[PDB]
Parts: sequence; structure tokens; C-alpha cells
Amino acid sequence: EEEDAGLVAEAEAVAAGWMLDFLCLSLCRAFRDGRSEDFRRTRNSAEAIIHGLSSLTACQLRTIYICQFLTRIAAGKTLDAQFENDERITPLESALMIWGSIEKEHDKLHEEIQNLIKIQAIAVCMENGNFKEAEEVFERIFGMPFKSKLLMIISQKDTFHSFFQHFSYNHMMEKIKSYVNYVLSEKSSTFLMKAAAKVVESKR
Amino acid sequence: EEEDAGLVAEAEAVAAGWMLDFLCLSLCRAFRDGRSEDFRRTRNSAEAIIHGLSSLTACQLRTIYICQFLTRIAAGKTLDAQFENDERITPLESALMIWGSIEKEHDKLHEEIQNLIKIQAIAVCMENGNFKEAEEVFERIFGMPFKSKLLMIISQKDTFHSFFQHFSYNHMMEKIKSYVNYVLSEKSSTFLMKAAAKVVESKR
Ligand SMILES: [Ca+2]
Ligand SMILES: [Ca+2]
Repeated sequence: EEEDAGLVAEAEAVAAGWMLDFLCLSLCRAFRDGRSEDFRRTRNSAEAIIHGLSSLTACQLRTIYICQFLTRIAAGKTLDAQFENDERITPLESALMIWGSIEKEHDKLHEEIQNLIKIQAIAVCMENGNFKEAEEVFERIFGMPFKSKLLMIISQKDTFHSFFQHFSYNHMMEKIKSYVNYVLSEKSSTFLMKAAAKVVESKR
Repeated sequence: EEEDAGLVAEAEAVAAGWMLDFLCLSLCRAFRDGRSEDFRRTRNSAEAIIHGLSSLTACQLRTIYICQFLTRIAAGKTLDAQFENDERITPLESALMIWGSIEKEHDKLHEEIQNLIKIQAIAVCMENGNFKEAEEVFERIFGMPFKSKLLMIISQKDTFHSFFQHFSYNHMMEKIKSYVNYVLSEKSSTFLMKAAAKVVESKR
């Protein structure tokens, strides 16, 4: 009986890992497509399956990080959203922390997304008239030329500036979508999605 | 592009159906074993996957009903839990409504579980000192000999009675667990669980 219970728990862990990969692929697709409601529902499903997983492989941690990163980016303009125990950390700052934690290549695209998130983390505060919060976000992020221009913009208390239109929220989203395309290609061959696709194709 | 999006949505529906069956099996096992925390976490996962399903087969509706029924039975003593739009309906009354809706055989076990839920729906109100609510539950349920004894017990305002010790909450749970064993046997051959079990066995 105890041996059977042990084998059953192991089988549940295997199935949960397959569900995590499928839900990550679905979340990536909803993010890339801009399907907001599908993204919300898939986020709910991914969070629940994650709470049922105990021990994680390095790949499973990476998959969870990718899900957490996309969730924070989708909430980047929601300054009332608290993703960290420290209530001062804004959603884009939380996304930056995960982006720097993922075991992935630090290629040119990685650094471009990183710098666009840093700029937008300040921009979103400015756009809401939260000037003191923009200065606090600036101090945490940098804790020279790029930094100096940002501080000057914050000091000018301009709710809008040409610099943010050049390094825009849309530009950040498009660069992140380029990265999401690579994750989609890499996880499209995962077990559950492959099996489901074969069934759908078999009925054509 | 639209054809690809259509095939992807169909594949997601196939995968969601497989996840629903696996989560139902896991919920049944947690209920049978009395693993309260695993039941809560699996309930959360099942609810999320269900919200991602649109069109349902008759079997998928039955599976959802089985999940909903077990959730109400697990919450049978939680009189603050509201499962229906009508806030007056108690959890055991909600379980009775689903039990009468499931497309299943009405064998002797079916009627025994039905009658034990009717008795306990009144008993749980009595045990909390909710005498007027017990009389209201009685009126909704019956809306002769068994009914007459129950009304007399409610009128005597006895928070405890030998009848409820004979037709007890534990007896209701044990009869329901006998039914859950049949559901477990029937759904153990579902795709995700079979594939996960084969992997675990392959590594032995
Ligand atoms: Ca805030
Ligand atoms: Ca109540």
C-alpha cells in the first residue's frame, strides 16, 4: 500500500511537470498574440500547478521564471500590483530581478530587453505623476550617460519625454516578444503539446 | 496563420481534457485518503483548468460534477461556504443537487448515499445550534416515516440525537469513499495517468 502510494505520488510529479511545460507554452502564445483574457486564465492555471510541485529541476525553475517574468511584464503598468514581499518593488523591477536570475545566454537581445525594462520602470512612474517613486525606482535600479539622462528627466518632472517615446513601452514589448518566439519554438516539442497536436492532426 | 491558430486552440482543448481527467483522479485519491491539503491544492488546479474549457463532452460534464460533488461533501460542515447563487443553500444541499444530476446508475449505493446526505444536511445544522436553518433545509429537501422522525428531532431542538449517530457523517463519508473507489478504478486508465505511470515504472 505504501509502495503504491509512493509510485502514485511519483506519477503525479511527472504529470505536473508535463502540465507546467504545456501551460508555459500556452502563456507564451497568449502573451505573443496579445490575448489578454487567455493570458489571465492560463496564469491562474500555471500558478495552481506550480503550488502542487515540490522538487524542481533546473529546467522547471527556468520555466517558472519565464512564466513569472511574463506575468510581471503584462502587469508593468499596474503600479498597485505587489509581486514581492517588499511592497515598494514595482512590477517592472520584479521582472528585472527575474530576468537577471534566469539561467540563459546574455546575448545582445538579453541586454537590450534589460535596458528597456530599466527605462520603462522609471517611465511608468513618471506617466502616473509619481515623481518621487520614479526617483526611488532609479536609486534601486542603479544600486553613466544613460543614467544621467534618466535622472535629468525625473528632475524635470515631465510626465512625458521624447526619450521614452524612442525607448518606448511598445518597443520593450516587441523585443520581449522576439525572445518569447524562441521559447515557443523550444517548448513546442514538449510531451503534452506534441501528443495533443498529433491527435488534432490525426482527425484531419 | 489563422489555420495554425485554429489547430493550436484545438490542441489546447485536447490537453485541457487530459488535464481535467488527471486532476479528477488526483482529487478522488486525496478525498479517499483524507489528504486534506492535497485535496485543497488539487481543487484549485481543477477549478482553473475547468475555466479554460469551453465546449464539454457528456463525460467531461460528469467528471466536473464528480469534482464539484466531492468539494461540497468535503465542505459539508462549513456552513459559511456558499456554493450556489442562492446564499441559503448549504453545502450538503448543493452536493445533493449534483448527485441527482450526474448521469449515473441509480443503484442501491446511489440511494443510500442520497439518503445519508439528506440526513446529514439536517444534522450539521442541528450540531451548530441552527434549529431554524435545520427546519428550512428540511423543507427544501422534502420539496414519510424517515421524514417524520427528522421533523420530530428538529422540533426537539436536540443538538445531538442517537439517529444521527446511527446514520452518521462518518457513515456518509465511508459510503461515498466506496463510490470514489469505482471512479478511481474507471479513470486510472486515462491518458496522462497511464503515460506518467509507464515513465515511473520504466525507471524502476
Ligand atoms: Ca504602488
Ligand atoms: Ca450559512
